[PDB]
Amino acid sequence: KTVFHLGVTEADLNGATLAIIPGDPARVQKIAELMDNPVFLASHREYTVYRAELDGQSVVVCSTGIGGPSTSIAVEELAQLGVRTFLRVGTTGAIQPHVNVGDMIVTTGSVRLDGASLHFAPMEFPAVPDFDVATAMKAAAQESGATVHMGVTASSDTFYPGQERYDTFTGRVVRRFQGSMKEWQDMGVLNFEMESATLLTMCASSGLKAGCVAGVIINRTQKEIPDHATLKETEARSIKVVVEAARKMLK
Amino acid sequence: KTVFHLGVTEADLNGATLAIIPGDPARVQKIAELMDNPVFLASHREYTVYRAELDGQSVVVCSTGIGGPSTSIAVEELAQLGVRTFLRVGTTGAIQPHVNVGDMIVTTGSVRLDGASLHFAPMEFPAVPDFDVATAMKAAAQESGATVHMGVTASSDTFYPGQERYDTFTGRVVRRFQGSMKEWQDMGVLNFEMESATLLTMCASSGLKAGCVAGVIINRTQKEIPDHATLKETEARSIKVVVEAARKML
Repeated sequence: KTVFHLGVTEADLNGATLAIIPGDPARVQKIAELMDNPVFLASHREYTVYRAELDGQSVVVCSTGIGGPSTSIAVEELAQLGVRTFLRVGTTGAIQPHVNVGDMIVTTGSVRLDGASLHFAPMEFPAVPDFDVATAMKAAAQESGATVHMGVTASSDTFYPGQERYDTFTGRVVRRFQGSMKEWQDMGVLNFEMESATLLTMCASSGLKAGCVAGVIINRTQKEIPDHATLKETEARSIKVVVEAARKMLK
Repeated sequence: KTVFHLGVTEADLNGATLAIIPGDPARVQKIAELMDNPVFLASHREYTVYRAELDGQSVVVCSTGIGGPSTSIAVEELAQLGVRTFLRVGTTGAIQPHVNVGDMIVTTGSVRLDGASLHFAPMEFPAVPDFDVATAMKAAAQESGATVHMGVTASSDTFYPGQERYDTFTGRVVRRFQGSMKEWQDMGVLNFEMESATLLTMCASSGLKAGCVAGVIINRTQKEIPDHATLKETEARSIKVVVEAARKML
């Protein structure tokens, strides 16, 4: 009926069983407006919640905030309200030279460099998406005309040392993460982000269907600064694609 | 100069080397207004940033969002802009029956049930506050008239299974956390929250001073529910305390 953080009721969702979950609350309205009859439901913390209609079916759009902990609350409370399918959308940097700005990445599995995933399953468990959601996201991404990469994402509880960034206050990275970016590159890992391991582990171990798609807005290996136009296009394409993937999931 | 998430420059901080860091962006203005000349600087995602003046010195107030990952970004970027002291304030539940709603908890150490702390130090490293900050928080808390508890806090990357909550969609708690609340209770742990292990480990291993103070708004072992008035009073007291603790640090 009611939940602790999101500030919405089951009735507010109008029967929605699918949610699109961007990280940034400011993206929620933009995603909702790509669909029919978008309606603002609530805003509390990093959780801005909208409802809309896609081919006549109710869909929820709910922001997650940054990182696994924030995400885990949103996913749990949406599930309490009857949501069973979760589509993560965002933009990301790439760490493979062959991945270009404007390409899309659909995560087939996540390196669990997080903590919240361990609150749902031990480390041996794979942070893997639902096959139907990954399939729908691949299809929507390819149909957009983008170049699409299916592969592993490294999911870090930090933006800085866990992504082996040295341009920081201390300039230090803990032993665990020293040399780690080259390690992941050599293992074929496509990109870093900060929520997929928690999202995918939590869902795959809880009877929920989840997947992640993202537009590439920077490549860590390519200093060339992308153009504002290509970036705007990439942001817009990522949410168009996640909406099309949701359409493919509706039953 | 320029930071990636907070949307502020070093110049915006007007020389501040101390930040008060609540979790909820909505608390930021409320803290800032207890000080002189509060000014809104920026808002992006869960990061709302104000500057103010305390006894003639610039102070920053910056929300952190929920959880260690979100907190770690804020702390790092504030440190890039010259901030060296971080005072966490909030409200919390308690897991010890002797801790009452309205009491204050000052964290002396955190059980590291998070992941972000491990991005700064291996698990053997203690998630411990700066002694001066914890001392200032204790003093400010006592001076407010509150009953104060110094002790260990369990810092969880989740609100639900990591705090051994079963009233959930699956009703399941992973093996690691089954029985864990009783375990921490028997070890004298005062409360659960979701950011302190990351904050304290990050700061203690990076040459930054940090501490945490929180007003108790519910007790998990008690059936009594606090009215809306007691909650507001506890929230108001918690931020009054953190500003007075900041005064003591400056």
